[PDB]
Amino acid sequence: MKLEHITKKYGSNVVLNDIDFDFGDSRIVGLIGKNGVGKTTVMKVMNGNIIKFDGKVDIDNADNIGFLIEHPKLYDNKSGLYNLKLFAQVLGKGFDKAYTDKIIDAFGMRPYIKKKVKKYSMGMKQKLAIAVSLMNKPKFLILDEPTNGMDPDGSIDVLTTIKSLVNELDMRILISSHKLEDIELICDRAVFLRDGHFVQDVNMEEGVASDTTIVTVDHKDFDRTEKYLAEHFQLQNVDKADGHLMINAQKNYQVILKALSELDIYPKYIETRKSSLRDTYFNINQRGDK
Amino acid sequence: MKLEHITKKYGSNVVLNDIDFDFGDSRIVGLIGKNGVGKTTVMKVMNGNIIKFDGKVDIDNADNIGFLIEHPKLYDNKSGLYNLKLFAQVLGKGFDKAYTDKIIDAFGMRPYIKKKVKKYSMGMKQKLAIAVSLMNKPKFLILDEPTNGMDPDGSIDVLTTIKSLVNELDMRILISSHKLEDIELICDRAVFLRDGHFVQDVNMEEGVASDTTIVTVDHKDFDRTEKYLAEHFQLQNVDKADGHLMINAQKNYQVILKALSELDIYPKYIETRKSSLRDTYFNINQRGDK
Amino acid sequence: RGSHRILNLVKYDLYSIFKSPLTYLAILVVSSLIATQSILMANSMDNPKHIIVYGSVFAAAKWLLLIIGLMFVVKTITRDFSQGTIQLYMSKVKTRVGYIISKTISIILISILFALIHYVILIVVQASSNGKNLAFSKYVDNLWFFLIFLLFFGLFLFLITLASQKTAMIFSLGVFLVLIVPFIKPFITFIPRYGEKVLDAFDYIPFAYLTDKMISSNFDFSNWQWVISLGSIVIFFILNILYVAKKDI
Amino acid sequence: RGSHRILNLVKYDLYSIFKSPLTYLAILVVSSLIATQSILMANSMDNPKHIIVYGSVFAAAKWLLLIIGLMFVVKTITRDFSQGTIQLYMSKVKTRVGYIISKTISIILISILFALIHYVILIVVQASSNGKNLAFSKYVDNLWFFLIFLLFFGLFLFLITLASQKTAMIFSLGVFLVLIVPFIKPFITFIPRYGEKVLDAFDYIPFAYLTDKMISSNFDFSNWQWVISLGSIVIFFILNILYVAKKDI
Repeated sequence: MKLEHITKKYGSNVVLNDIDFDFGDSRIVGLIGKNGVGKTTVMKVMNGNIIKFDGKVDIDNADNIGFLIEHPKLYDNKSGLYNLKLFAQVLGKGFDKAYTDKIIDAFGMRPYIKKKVKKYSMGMKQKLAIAVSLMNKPKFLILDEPTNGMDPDGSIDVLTTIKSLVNELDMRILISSHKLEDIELICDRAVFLRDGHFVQDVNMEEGVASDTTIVTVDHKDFDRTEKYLAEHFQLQNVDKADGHLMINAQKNYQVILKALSELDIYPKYIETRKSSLRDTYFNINQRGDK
Repeated sequence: MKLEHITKKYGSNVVLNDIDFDFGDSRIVGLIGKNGVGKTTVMKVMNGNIIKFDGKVDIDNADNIGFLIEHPKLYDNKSGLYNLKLFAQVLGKGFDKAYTDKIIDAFGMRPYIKKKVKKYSMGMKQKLAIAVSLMNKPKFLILDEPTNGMDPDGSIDVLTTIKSLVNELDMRILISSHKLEDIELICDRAVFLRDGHFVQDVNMEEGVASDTTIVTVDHKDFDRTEKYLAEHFQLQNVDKADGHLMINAQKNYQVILKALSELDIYPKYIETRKSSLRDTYFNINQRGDK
Repeated sequence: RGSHRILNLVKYDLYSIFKSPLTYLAILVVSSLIATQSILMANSMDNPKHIIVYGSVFAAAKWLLLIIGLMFVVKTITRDFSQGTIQLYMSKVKTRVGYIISKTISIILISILFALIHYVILIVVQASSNGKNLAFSKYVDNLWFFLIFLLFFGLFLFLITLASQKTAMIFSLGVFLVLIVPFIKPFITFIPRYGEKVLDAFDYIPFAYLTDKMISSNFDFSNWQWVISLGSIVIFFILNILYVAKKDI
Repeated sequence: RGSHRILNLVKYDLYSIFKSPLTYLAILVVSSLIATQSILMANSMDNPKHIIVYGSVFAAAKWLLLIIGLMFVVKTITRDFSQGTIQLYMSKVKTRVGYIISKTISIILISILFALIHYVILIVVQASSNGKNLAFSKYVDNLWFFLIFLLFFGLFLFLITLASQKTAMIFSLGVFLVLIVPFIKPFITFIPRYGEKVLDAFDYIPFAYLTDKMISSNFDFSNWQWVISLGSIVIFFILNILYVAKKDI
């Protein structure tokens, strides 16, 4: 799934304007923008529903594609197991009991997998829809707001199960959803859509230069601390008058404090300044509303 | 509006177990709980859709109630002005030209106020539904997730407009919704529902916020650190699954870090931040899922 | 107040009736069909000097317009339950009662308007041709019969739609209740040795005689029959208020 | 493989056809109606020596079974479009074409099953009564007529539902197109000074004569009629394939 020089117009309304996309060493990607900017249009282009792409798409025939678009689509009068069997025979290669039982058991819909879908709730149908998407045996999974009708702990549980299946079986996920604080827990990269183009792409592990980590230390320890940081990581700002040292952001503080505790150094303070997706999105999008 | 000793049961199943409620010196109140615990049952009981109360409800006849429940209810066939006029005459005291003009102008629905509702989107229907709810000119407003499918900017704008209307009209609001970070922005008090009872009631008026420090550590060390820190300092909250322990605000980290170093336990991440409802909600309700 | 809430609900129900194009398509189709049938039957079999009897046109126009008016009443009753806006009207007790009052008033107003429409169609058909004009008492007691039939069936269907909250059942059940008895009687009543007994017992079951008297061009009721019909309407109405104020959604 | 995708869609569609109670309610009602009409009209309208004429049973069974197979095909083809699960199928070109092939095969199998049902009903009626039996060539020709009629109408309604994406509209136009023309024709064709001219021109528009010969007890065609009907079916199929591979949701 790649797009190169894609432009799509509806009459006089330009939805997409020369957008490029590529999975380069990343597993989970998030797509963020406003409502009616043409996110669902991107999903349809990425899925295969729209036909007038005006560009080039290079797809191998052996790779399978699984998707979920805005609301679940199911057969109301029939049961969940019927839906699972049908989408396994029609879209996938076939039906296998071990794969379906492991998927069903991990998500947790076994007690009510034999009940009628008409009696389900919204979160149960959304989870079943995700299971139907996985029934395809896809190589790329494309989900449109998978977490809209469930409470935060349930959302967290669903996301943890999704990442776990990403790791036991090789899958690439594209997620567009609101409640961005839940996406930022488990995601590898994010793309921001504005004015028809992908304006910003942020990889959080490598960071941005605005992220800083503030370490405060004693006057006596400044030379040794500077020596250790100069050996190991990159140093951006050092202030002797302040007594404050700024280093690149690190998610885990264990190794850092191990080394300083080994050199008889105890920091006064530690904190990190980082830009989250809420801060970055609001800063970028304040440019057209405010 | 007060509730006293409400106990509603379905056959053998009991949904509410001696609950109480009252707008006591509070203007905006948030209702927080899990999925399918009986939050909507509470809204239907409060609004009046349920008669088999098994309690005492003290309400006055001169005060109107405007509500939003599970999904918008509107005339899809007809127009926006017809819906607006109909619910102002049938439900309210009448139709007011200046009042309706002010509400439409403040919410910003004027460009699309004359086009058919069936051509609307989901957010458009919720915004119109909020205006329909306020059309009754109520004294009590109960809303079931009014901002389900809206972008962050839109949610900020709608909540800010609603807050300014809480001063323009003598209004009292109860909002039950997930995505609590939107809730913490504009609310004075939140109530937490677990096992049919309101377990905790946190009220926030000024920005003191009862600042706290979070220490994170693995399970095999979390047992020893909780005991030691309970023997020394006073502990506020604990999360067992993530090993998150939230003591009160400490200006100097030296005595804690020295004690944990001679204690051989070490933290993964240290920051100080204002406590929130994400911390309280997860603390109360992580025991049943895991 | 309650008076304003009832009058605005009846007014909006009337406005909803007067705006749809299906109402004027139904009147055009019925008037065209009735005119074709009357002209074809009078101008071709016996070939008199253009004499027309009005009993057949009366019965046929009455039956077609009633089956359409029944569907129009069922649609008006089930509009809010189909769209779910009913959940907005069941807040307090006075509104929950005023809803039923407004629905009954709307049924009465639609019936009166429909009687006027029947008057206009019959006057213009009589005006076009020549013959012996009818009497005013026929139209007045016909209006009374129109009212009785539509009220009985609307309240019965109102009770069923409150109990079940499903719309496809109401439409199918209404069609079945109006149209099953004339279809079944010739093929089944003449068989039993208990048929005479069942026919005598048919004078107290509301369904059988209200539907039976539909074909006739004049209605005739006994005192007991009148008593049982009014008592049945009152019991269904009282039962509707009691059940609407005791049902939990 | 593409073969499994096509066979699973036709097979599961067929499974949903064989697993409903309305299918057996419909067969029981039609069989009861056809048996009652044939027995009642043949055993006492002139007091014969229990001879029965098979033209009425052929025409009546044929008329009811075609109008039911037509609605069963419309429901079958519009089920997926009603719920919007068609979005899950309109992904790649190979699946988008296999979908149409599967729908065509489903139409073929439903037609074959209904032809077998018609054969079973007629064999039971012949087995019970006394008379002169028919011929197998009539049943084979009947099978062909079932195939042409159902294929033509199903492809037409598929094109209309592709253009409109509405299911109620399909149900109304399908019922409208099958039953309005035989009903409208007697009241209008004999009237003008152009009826004979339009009647001769009536042999080339497919709609009029395919529906007209449906209630006939005999059906024979000329070469030009056969070529035009088959060509129309083929053109509709090609047009459907072209639209399905070029439409955007």
